[PDB]
Amino acid sequence: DPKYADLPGIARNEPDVYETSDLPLEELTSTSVEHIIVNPNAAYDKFKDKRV
Amino acid sequence: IANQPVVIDNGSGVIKAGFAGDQIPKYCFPNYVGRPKHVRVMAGALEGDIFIGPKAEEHRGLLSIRYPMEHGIVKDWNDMERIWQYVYSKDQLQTFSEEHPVLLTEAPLNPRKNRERAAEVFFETFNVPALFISMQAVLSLYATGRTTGVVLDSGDGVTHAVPIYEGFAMPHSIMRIDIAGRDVSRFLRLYLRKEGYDFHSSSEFEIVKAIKERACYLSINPQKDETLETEKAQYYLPDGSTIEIGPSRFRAPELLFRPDLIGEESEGIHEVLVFAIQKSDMDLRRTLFSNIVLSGGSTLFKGFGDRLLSEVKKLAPKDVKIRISAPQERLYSTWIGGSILASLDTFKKMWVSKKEYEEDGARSIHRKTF
Amino acid sequence: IANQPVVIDNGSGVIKAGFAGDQIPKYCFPNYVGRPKHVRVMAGALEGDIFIGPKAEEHRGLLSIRYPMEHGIVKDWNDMERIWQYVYSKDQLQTFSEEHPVLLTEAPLNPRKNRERAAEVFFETFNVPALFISMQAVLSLYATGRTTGVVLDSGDGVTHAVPIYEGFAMPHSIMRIDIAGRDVSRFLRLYLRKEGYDFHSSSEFEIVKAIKERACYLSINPQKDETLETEKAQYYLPDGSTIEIGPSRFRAPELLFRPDLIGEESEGIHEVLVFAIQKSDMDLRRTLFSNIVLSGGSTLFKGFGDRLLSEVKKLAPKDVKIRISAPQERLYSTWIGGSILASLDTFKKMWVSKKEYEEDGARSIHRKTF
Amino acid sequence: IANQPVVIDNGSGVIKAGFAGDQIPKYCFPNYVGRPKHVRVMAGALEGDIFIGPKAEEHRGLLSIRYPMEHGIVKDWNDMERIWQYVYSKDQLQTFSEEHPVLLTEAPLNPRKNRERAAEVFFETFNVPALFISMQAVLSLYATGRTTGVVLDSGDGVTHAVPIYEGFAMPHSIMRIDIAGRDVSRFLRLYLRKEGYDFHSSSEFEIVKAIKERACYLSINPQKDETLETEKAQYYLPDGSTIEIGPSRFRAPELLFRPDLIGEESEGIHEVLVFAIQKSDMDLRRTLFSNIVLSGGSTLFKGFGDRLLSEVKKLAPKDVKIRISAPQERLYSTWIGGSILASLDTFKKMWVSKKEYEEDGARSIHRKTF
Ligand SMILES: Nc1ncnc2c1ncn2[C@@H]1O[C@H](COP(=O)(O)OP(=O)(O)O)[C@@H](O)[C@H]1O
Ligand SMILES: Nc1ncnc2c1ncn2[C@@H]1O[C@H](COP(=O)(O)OP(=O)(O)O)[C@@H](O)[C@H]1O
Ligand SMILES: Nc1ncnc2c1ncn2[C@@H]1O[C@H](COP(=O)(O)OP(=O)(O)O)[C@@H](O)[C@H]1O
Repeated sequence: DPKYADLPGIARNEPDVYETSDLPLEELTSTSVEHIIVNPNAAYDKFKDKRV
Repeated sequence: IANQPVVIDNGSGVIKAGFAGDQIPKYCFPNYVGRPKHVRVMAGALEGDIFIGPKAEEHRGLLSIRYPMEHGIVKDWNDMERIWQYVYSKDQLQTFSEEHPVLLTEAPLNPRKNRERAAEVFFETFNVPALFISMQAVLSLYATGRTTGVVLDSGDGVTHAVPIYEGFAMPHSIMRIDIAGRDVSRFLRLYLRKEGYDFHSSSEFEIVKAIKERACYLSINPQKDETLETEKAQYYLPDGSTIEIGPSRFRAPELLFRPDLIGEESEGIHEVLVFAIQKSDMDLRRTLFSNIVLSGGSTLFKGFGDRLLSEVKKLAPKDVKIRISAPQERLYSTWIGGSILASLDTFKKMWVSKKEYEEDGARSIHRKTF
Repeated sequence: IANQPVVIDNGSGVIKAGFAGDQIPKYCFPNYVGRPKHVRVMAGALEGDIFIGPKAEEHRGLLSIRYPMEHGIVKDWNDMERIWQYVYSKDQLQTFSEEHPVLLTEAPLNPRKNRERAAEVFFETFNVPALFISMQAVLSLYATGRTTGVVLDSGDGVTHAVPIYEGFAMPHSIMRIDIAGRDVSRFLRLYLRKEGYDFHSSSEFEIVKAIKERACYLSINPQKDETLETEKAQYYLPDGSTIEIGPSRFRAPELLFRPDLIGEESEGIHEVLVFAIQKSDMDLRRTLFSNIVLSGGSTLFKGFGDRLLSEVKKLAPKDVKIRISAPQERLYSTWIGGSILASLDTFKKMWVSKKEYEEDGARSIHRKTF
Repeated sequence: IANQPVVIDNGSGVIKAGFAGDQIPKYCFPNYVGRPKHVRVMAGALEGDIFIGPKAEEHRGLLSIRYPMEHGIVKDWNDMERIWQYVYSKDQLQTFSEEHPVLLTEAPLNPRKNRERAAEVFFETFNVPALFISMQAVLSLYATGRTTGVVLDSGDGVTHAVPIYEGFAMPHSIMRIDIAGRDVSRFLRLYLRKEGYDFHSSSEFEIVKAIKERACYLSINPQKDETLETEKAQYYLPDGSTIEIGPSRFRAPELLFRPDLIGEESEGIHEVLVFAIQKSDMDLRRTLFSNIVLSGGSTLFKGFGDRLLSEVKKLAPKDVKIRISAPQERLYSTWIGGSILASLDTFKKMWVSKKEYEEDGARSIHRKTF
């Protein structure tokens, strides 16, 4: 307390902070959809030269 | 000038951006412009006073929320300009909006004024050298590597279905109804108000969206569960509170299959798919029923594909092979396919250059968009 | 041209002062006016007929002390003129009011007549060049250096809570009850009268205040400690006698958490904090329950915040971290924050200039309330 | 067993009840439970610990008022039970709770639990032979002759808009905000605190209501009187004091037209009605704009009709004729409609028998909700 001793009513002998106890999606795995892997690299290798 | 093009994937609820070539859209954020409600006092607080992005998600309660794109139609162009600037900002891409061609995305059957004004923005404010607006079905097909298959997607605002047979889009076989995830969230808010848990603030609506995205399932038997008793599973709010949802957790996503609940004569998603298939020829319905690629955000409910197969089998003719495939990252299908398409060599001819826009204008966009 | 501004921090019981850029309020004195009770007879007695400052404390038994600011509302404007002149007198500041800007502090939800008459005083009696009336919660946040927090202060006459998240104040979640230190002192005077001790003199009320500030603590379990007849601790006097307080040293500070003892139906301090947090948004409650900042003089009792934690746990939702951060500078937090606020650069444009007041009038100060 | 059904207008501000067929409600006492605050010492004092209606309106100062129902949702069931028992008591009806059918109104969109518990009280504590729950919109149409219209009621707790056309209600167009007379009185209280007059007791809260009903009006423009800073009309208190108001006898009722003042994003009463009309079918707009019915006590402010007309006129499309039927029985319209409906014989088919509820339960009430 560098500059906080000169004041008359600064309370001490008490803790500053009063805390409490510090204590501590499924549709992708369904059965009616044949889920496909995207794999963009394979699709790019597929559509590599199919011009338009 | 033809650098790595920018694949901007719009969405009425969750925007998706990122450069072409990335296997995952590295920069995704919700599509809402948040601005503070309360009066600022302390000097040195948050600045800008228009929050877009993760800052709008971290300080949800502090700000108001208003969406600029409803049912795939842009309602506020100023907010979308700010959102696109945020896409090019220092927090998402850190690049200039003139050194890259832009690949935008739109839902089909949208009004022509959206396409017009959107390209006006990307060619007047942002001085993009080349823009190419395109659908979403084609992009999900480029992502899955296929060339056929009916693409059905239930995004946040548009639930459409566009069938494609070996790279031949059938424009008149497109069904689009504006009954989507945002409306399911709204119907859920209505049932919660009928429960007691009355969420009404704009920034509080996101909590309803989280509840929908988390504690909601679609029962296979519609009336059997729709008329019986529930179990009232509890849910924890961000307050630290507890909410007993109950019967609304299953009646809220039923809206997607029967829009009579909201009081609107339309069709369910299954009728959208069935009618989109039946509107085509007679020598394609077998290949279309055997190839259904789901996508879109709202096609993630627990017990969704089950009810789709049940409804489709009730509607499709007997002994017809019905298959429903879907990608793994269902939320980033269209963007991945956009990255694939924009990373090709035909994309040099697919776009619309700036000089083309200076010569013709809106007409060139309407011509080269199809 | 401008000089170092003066932070005339008000208070219902203690008025702090000091120039900006300082770290300690060098001139603190009680906010009361003392005038002689008896008759002057001798030649060479005290002169002045009005005594403010340490001189009043030096001659308490000779003066009829009377407070001019009750519950944050100025009741005697002439006495406040004397007090503010004493602030600018040759004993506390030794400067002129025409050469310094003023940072006045007011409690929230005060009547408009206080702001308007304060404007007329500091702009018609004192020819102050610039005045800026600010709140008291924001200043304590400036003093602690934080940006978020629920400032729960308790002055001599007004206890209030203003939840502020990330520098933004919520003017609708501000609770304010007129039950604080002065009223607890009056209630303690009543209990000492019920114990067999008279303190009817107004100058003796200071002795009652000394009893409150020196031998009073907050019991955790109220009635459980009320049933136990304590040791009846003995306290001295500024006379030399001895008073046995007894049970009226723990239930006297219970007025802050139970306004029913004074017969006035209102909320407790814990209910003020909990209701001030519950009246805010949904996504802004864990951070507000965390950053609980205390201020004000009345929050210095023994076991104050411990009972506050217990009561808050009784009202906050289950398993939420609460941090009642009570710094050691709770008495002068608002002044320290006033020094920080006036010592900035934006403060030059935050105030109301004298020319602005001459042009508009009260309207100018009403526009810059926050 | 049935003879002259008992109509009950279970309103959160005042409960209006009488028998069926009565042209006027005979008993309209306020909806609050008055308990004493001061101990009884003298024998022969007032009897009982619960004061309801006429007794809790004369001895108001002695009491502490607890409103049972808030925003059309019951909080303390005990209090509502006591109020209903007061209705069947000797001083009010002298009847038994087993000899008459009961028509108890309810606001729309209330949670299911209110309907369930309300019937549980009327079928368990009271052994009512017949109970029917209605809407507080249809009844106003009955008591006003019309069959097609937009019922815009504003009770003391919940305002809403129900568009009914040719006897058919369009439930999806029902808009409902929970901002009414209570909030206006409470906000008037905050304005008096800003004008220096505090009120914190529950017994003095009705004096705030008294001020509202006797001195509040609505300006046709929000800014033509705002910056004018008009006169301060005095108003006497029940003791003999004096309150001058000025900018609060019009600033407090604008909370209905813009609830942003209370710090809650919602829609104003005009937006409630206009959105309830615009959500209805395209062909039904002109008939709903020409048939607007007012009800509820908050629709009695001075200049309310002119403000409502001008706001709708701003929001309605050009040249559409807007007629707002405003009967003189806005407080008793819903009750008179109840006296009409219960005097018919179709009501016999519309209620629920006791055995119906015993064999079914809550399900029977949700079945006959409309
Ligand atoms: N687990 C989930 N269950 C149900 N809906 C979900 C889930 N996760 C996300 N959603 C929905 O997905 C939507 C996002 O879809 P989106 O990809 O934005 O479509 P678009 O990009 O066409 O707008 C959100 O509106 C949300 O409602
Ligand atoms: N050490 C202490 N312990 C308990 N109460 C105190 C203490 N110091 C001051 N108080 C109370 O606080 C009051 C002063 O609080 P203060 O913060 O000055 O109020 P204000 O700033 O509104 O004048 C005094 O009236 C006294 O009752
Ligand atoms: N003459 C009046 N002018 C303005 N407001 C009134 C008047 N009389 C009553 N009120 C307000 O309207 C309310 C009447 O309650 P009411 O509208 O019947 O509520 P409910 O419909 O729930 O019974 C009162 O509580 C008061 O707030």
